[PDB]
Amino acid sequence: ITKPAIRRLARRG
Amino acid sequence: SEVDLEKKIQEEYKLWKQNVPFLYDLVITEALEWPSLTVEWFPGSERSSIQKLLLGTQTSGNDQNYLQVASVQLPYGLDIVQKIHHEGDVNKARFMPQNPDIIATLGLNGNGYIFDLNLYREQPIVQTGHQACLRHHTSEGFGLGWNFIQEGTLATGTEDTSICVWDIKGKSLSLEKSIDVAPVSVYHRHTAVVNDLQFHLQHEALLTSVSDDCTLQIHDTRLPSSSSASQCVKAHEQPVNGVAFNPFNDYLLATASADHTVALWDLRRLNQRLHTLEGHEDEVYNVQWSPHDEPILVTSSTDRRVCVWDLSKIGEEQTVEDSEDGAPELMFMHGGHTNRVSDLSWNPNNKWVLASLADDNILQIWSPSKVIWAS
Repeated sequence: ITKPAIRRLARRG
Repeated sequence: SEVDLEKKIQEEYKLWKQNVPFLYDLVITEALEWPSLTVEWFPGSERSSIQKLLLGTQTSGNDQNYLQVASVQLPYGLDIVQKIHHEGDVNKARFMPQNPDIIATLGLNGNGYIFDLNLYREQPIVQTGHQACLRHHTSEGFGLGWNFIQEGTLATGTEDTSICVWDIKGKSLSLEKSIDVAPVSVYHRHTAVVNDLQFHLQHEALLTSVSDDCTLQIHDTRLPSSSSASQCVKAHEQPVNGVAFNPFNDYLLATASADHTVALWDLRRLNQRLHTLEGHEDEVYNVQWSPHDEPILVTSSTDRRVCVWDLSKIGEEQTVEDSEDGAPELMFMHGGHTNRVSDLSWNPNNKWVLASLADDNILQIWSPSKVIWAS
């Protein structure tokens, strides 16, 4: 997984 | 329903572990014997440092309660190193900002308590208990706060709906006896439980409170109870669970509420709310400002989530795919808890480290990956 996908994963929980 | 509910609850829980190594730089998990409704990092660290946490017990009458000091292994475990005896559940516990040795608690039946840790530095278990008992309340509460400018002054707020203001400065404490203490002030300005109160960081007399009566009020503790609140505004349409002053911005403050949202407020215009943080799907019990970065704050809720909010990112726009996911200001959602969340605490020693408590006995010390917060 990659930085953008990480930063959104942080927001879906 | 409940059975259907639990299965959902975990299954996404261990989906969360699966996700942890990408999301967190740190995750420490502890199961406690009893729950804790209160947590607060002590300032200072020893040497990979080890740091200290204030904690409590919620025996519910079943066994003896403890005010607890725990030490954590920080860059990975953590252990309880002191237990002081406590009358009733430790509803909330806070150290004196001038002297973290001094602890205030809200105990059984609305009693305030003062502990001096300097009295028993070496002892694993202190049976002696408290050094002082703050008299006045008649029901149990969670509103407790200490005064940052005036050493030894603190405020309490309770289900009895009163607010008491105490001054323990100069009062000797000893292992001999527990002194009784009478409030310096008693304010009846709420029609329901005082949920949270807090003294302003840079003003001696300013004391804010919120209640189940949906009000945000501002009291000047210089004036006698004969006077009214200096400000009282409706803050939400449902109970207000928490209030936090921004540690960098004197006029900026926040309220957490059972409406599922957090409101932000300018102090000199409490009549029109600045902004609303949506994104929780149940009551928002608690709200805390980062002691490191002014646009950063944290909210926990009955939806078992903890949200980190960056306020820089307001008035910012983005793709619809992200609009699906929340506001531009929602930075991080901790999913580490498998039940409603009791209390939170920003670590003041280490940037971007948080402690959180759930009602099913879990303590968690976590930190969101550096990816997500540094830019």
